[PDB]
Amino acid sequence: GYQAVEGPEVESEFFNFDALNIPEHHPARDMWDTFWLTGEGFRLEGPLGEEVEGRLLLRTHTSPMQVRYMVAHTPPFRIVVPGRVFRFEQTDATHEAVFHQLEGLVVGEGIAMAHLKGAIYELAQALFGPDSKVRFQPVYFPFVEPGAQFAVWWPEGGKWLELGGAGMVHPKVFQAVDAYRERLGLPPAYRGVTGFAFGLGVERLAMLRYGIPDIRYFFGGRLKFLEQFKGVL
Amino acid sequence: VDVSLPGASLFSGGLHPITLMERELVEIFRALGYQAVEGPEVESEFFNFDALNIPEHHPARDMWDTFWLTGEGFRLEGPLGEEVEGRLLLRTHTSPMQVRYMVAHTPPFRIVVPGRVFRFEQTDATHEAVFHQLEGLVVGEGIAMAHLKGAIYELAQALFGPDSKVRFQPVYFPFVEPGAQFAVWWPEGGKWLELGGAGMVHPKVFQAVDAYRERLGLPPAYRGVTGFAFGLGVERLAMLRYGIPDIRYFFGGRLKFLEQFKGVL
Amino acid sequence: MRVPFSWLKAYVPELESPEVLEERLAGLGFETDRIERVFPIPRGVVFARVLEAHPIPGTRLKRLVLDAGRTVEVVSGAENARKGIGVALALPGTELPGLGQKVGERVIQGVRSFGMALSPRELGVGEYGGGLLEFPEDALPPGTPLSEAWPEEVVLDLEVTPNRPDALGLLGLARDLHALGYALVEPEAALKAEALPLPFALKVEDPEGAPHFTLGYAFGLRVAPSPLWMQRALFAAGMRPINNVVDVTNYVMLERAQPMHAFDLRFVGEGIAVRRAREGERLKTLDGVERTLHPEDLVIAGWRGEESFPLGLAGVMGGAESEVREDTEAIALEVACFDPVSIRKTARRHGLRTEASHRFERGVDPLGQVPAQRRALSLLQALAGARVAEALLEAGSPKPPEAIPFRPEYANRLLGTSYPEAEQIAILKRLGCRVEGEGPTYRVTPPSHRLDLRLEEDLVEEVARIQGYETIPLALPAFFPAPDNRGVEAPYRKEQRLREVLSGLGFQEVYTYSFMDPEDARRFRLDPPRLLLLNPLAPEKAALRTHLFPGLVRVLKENLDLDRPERALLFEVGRVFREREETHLAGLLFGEGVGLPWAKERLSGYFLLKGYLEALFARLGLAFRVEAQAFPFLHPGVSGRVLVEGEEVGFLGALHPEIAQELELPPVHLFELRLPLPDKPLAFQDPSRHPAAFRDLAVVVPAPTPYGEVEALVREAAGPYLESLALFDLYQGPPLPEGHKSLAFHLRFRHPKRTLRDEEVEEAVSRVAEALRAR
Ligand SMILES: Nc1ncnc2c1ncn2[C@@H]1O[C@H](COP(=O)(O)OC[C@@H](N)Cc2ccccc2)[C@@H](O)[C@H]1O
Ligand SMILES: Nc1ncnc2c1ncn2[C@@H]1O[C@H](COP(=O)(O)OC[C@@H](N)Cc2ccccc2)[C@@H](O)[C@H]1O
Ligand SMILES: [Mg+2]
Repeated sequence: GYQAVEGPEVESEFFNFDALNIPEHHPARDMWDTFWLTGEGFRLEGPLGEEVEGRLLLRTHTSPMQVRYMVAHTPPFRIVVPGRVFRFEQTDATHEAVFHQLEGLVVGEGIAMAHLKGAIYELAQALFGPDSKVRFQPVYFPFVEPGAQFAVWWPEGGKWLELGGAGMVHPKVFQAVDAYRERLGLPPAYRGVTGFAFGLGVERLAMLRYGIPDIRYFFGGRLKFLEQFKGVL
Repeated sequence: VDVSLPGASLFSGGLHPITLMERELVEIFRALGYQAVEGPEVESEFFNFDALNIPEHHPARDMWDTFWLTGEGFRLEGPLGEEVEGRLLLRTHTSPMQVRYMVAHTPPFRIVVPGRVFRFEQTDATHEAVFHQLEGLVVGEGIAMAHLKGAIYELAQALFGPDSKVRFQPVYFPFVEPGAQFAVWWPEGGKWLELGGAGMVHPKVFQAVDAYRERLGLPPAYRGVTGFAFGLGVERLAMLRYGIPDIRYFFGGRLKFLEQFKGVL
Repeated sequence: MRVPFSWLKAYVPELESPEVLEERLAGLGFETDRIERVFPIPRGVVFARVLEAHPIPGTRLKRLVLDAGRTVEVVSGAENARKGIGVALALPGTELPGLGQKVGERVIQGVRSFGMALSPRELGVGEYGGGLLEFPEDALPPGTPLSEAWPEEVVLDLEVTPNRPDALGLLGLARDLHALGYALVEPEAALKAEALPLPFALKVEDPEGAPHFTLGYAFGLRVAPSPLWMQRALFAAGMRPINNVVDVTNYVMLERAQPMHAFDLRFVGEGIAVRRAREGERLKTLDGVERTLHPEDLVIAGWRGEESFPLGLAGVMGGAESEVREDTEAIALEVACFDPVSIRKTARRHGLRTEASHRFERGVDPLGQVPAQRRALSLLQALAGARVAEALLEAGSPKPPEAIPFRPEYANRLLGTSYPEAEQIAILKRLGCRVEGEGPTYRVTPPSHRLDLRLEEDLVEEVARIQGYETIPLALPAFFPAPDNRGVEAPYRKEQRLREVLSGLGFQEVYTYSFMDPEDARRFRLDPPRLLLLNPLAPEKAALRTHLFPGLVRVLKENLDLDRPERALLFEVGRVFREREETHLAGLLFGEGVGLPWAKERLSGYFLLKGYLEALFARLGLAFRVEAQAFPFLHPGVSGRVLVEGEEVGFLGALHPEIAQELELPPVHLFELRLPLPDKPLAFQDPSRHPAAFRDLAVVVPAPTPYGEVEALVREAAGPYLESLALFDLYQGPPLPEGHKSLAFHLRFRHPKRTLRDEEVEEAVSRVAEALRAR
């Protein structure tokens, strides 16, 4: 019951960092090596088609969409967000600068972690299994407390795969949402509701699934490679 | 060069409206966690009537005008790839699949079953002899009618609405008690549309299932679980949706008609 | 962060093994990146003490007379080598990690060296190698194999998240293992202090930079090598032993996440002043580097009379001059809490990242200072036999944490678990929280070393990890989504059906970087990119693509160079950046075309690309057409704008040859549109059964006239019963005006309710021919 929606690749420092409990001068802002932009006359649109301000950049993860969506809608809901993201690291065979992620967000009254756990489990089963299972370890993210990193059981290859991160949406994020909503004249909608979100690396997974070895292969427009997936379905 | 000229005549394909409507109905239920599976068009009197609480010589067997078959060397396969016996016929509705599935699987589950069915009535503009239906079945412990009601409601919303709503009236079917016929609120055209039937799976059907399962050596799986099923007319709906007037139009292989749905998606 | 098993085991005695440990930590929120065995010491290496050190005349070497059990001589070049220390003696025959050549008895320079004493690098316990290991002369009975006192150790490479700065101290982690139920052993800081007054003063001129600051006083110091277990522990943690005193500041910095520095009083003068640096102040830092300060840099200085001089860089590193050495007998102990941002700024401002800087940037316990002092001091009294004053110089009183409201029921509700209240509190209390109140909502005040604990949720994440994330059940939610979420998926789906149709029509999909080489704005005749990077990955990816096709074409080339495809048809959907972010779709065709492989003919080129295009819309149910338009990047004549149903979006045409050639490339055909495509909601329409009216017709119009207006007119005048209109032929034509052309037009007509009376046919036909060239 999740619905797929997309966000913009060029974001505002506000939606990418500020909205999510991410600080300017503290260690958090320092986990994502960002690509800053410049140029004038470029119009950035807000959740409601309004112009927003902030230093421009290339969305560092898909999370910002968590906010644009929550500002524009009313819970309860389930969404999933595919998207090309950008990071400044050096390109090796398991890491790139231009990759895609898939974000997931479920908000509603009564939402609990067991639901996030269930969600992820259904994902593993659906991908490998039912002889496959899920691994949740605590980890830290500014936008979710409890935070967690999760791995999936690949019965075939016989190893654990670290897939992404997730957690229970942070109070400060809900706060930010309503605050911006009222700024726009809308009534608060996220007081007293709960929610979980997660996000995972798509290339990291496509590679394991379709048996690709070099992550760099994706953006290398070589036909001999591309055609290899002609009949994938 | 003259660029406004026509390019190389390349064939542009299309899809049949029924396939289109099927696909839409399916995508819808898929979102509620239902899975699509198919059955055979040629069935055994056992799965079409007997399995479902339908009697031989009573008024029930008399609601469906059947097409009986003959011929030898034809092999009919059972839920488990076994040969089954019974007078052959053309499935009168998709319901039989309710049984083939339950025999072959373990609850809890959600399935939806599209399928071409056959009936002996005279073909008018709202009725045919060869049409399709979509069956739905959800079995599990705790299942109640409110779930069947919810299910159907989500369907209306998904089709028209959210300014649309659902109508459930009691009706009779041998395989479900409580039985019900249901209509949907079409805010646009402003009228109620009788879509299909549904109800809570009948005890005798669960019984039949386990009984046949043990006959095949499998343990009983439907003791103490509950469930609801429903089934609806696809043409009746495709017509209302894609704005078609004559149900006979579907099986009339006219291109001028078929192509009209080229870009439906 | 290195974690020496045995060291941590000192605070958590009942530890099962490095493996169970990696386990326990992973569950607490700490991932082990690596595990290692470390101090392999052959029976060959033994403890020895230097009795005499005689230099060899005419050389830069010394002959060392060692007590190894039996006396013996070795020859060393190492500078720290001298009478009065214990050393690591690798006897002849010993096999060392480094040298594949076995240690032997070599005659060095008139003296036969019985083996060799070792540097840390040589023994394998550390990276150093610029001098011998130095041990308390009396560490062990001369001769005893070193392994006896230096067992191998296991070191976990851990990952401490920014939210757990208290975790940079082994004792910090030990407090967690304790939460899991393990017994916790806090070092007892035994101290015999004296009443005397402190021989210096403290002035904190920039309290914003140094919120909490303390000074300790230790005198009567006997500085010497650190005892073995400490050298072992420090080496294990990746740090290098210097002397008992310095080693203690490092040990304690690693134990609690509290860096601290010992300053030799000889250089303090009247006292310590914590202040910003004066413009162009100089400081020769500990690393031997001479540096120039910036006025934002907080520094630890001293002053004599009216002299204020810098002693060290606040929170980051100490000065070379004031640093403790053998001849030191009294010092002042810096134990403070600096302002993270200043340290961060200052730290990255010069080329530095130190154990201390790191911890101060991440956060220090705002109240750990005084207990930290008692620890270090007690240690000092013990290893350096220091006399310690009972008083401290303190500056800035920081406020304690406040109570956090906590509802056990909420915790369960949020996780979807059912832990009994008691279990929960028990946990928080084990973590060092104070829990007041009777229920159901409690007053919970966290320990100060916990900076990550502020909200009730932070408190919940806790019960979770301690109870174990695996103990949270599995569930699935069910609810009717709020109404405004209803249609949401439409756009996304729309794009996908499209993406899908293309691959089915015959286009290979491609993914291109969103970057752009500003230079191509030239190479390809197009305006410049409105967005540029402030940190481009490369000057060739410094702009943001404004168009998609340049990239496709560019892909074309490199493919040709790698594998030589005869033909190629492909597409790509991506986000281009102009005034606003836009979703574009472009496709490129090249090659011989389609037709019989063996058989000669091909059918390709522009009209082939158009062919497909037309089919695609045919499939999408959209009425498309092209009209010649001038495009800077498109060869003219073969240039054209595209008109999806009733609209202008994108273009289509042949790649301008000038560019064709500026690139080692032959001819290419393109098109690039903007999505989403508009859509025409189908209006179904009954076709009539009455046979159509057929016609043969041709039009002669100037050679320049575009097919467009032609079809257009004929069409607009045909009348309301024109079922079909096609073009079966045309040619310039000898039999007609040098400047005109011919047009084969097949025509069809139909009337729904009845058949078309010829009266209306040859009649309407004229309706057309009339205004046809009447125009
Ligand atoms: N350089 C890179 N190249 C390719 N894949 C990368 C990558 N850096 C990270 N990834 C993948 O992308 C995923 C997300 O990046 P990461 O920075 O770990 O998480 C970032 C959040 N967007 C995930 C999250 C959402 C909601 C709640 C909690 C967490 C990772 O799990 C990883 O598999
Ligand atoms: N001759 C015909 N032509 C076209 N559509 C027809 C038709 N006869 C019936 N239908 C459509 O097909 C649907 C199913 O046929 P009907 O005989 O009414 O129900 C029969 C069951 N298969 C439905 C059901 C399933 C599970 C539980 C309860 C009821 C009807 O709702 C109707 O809309
Ligand atoms: Mg926490």
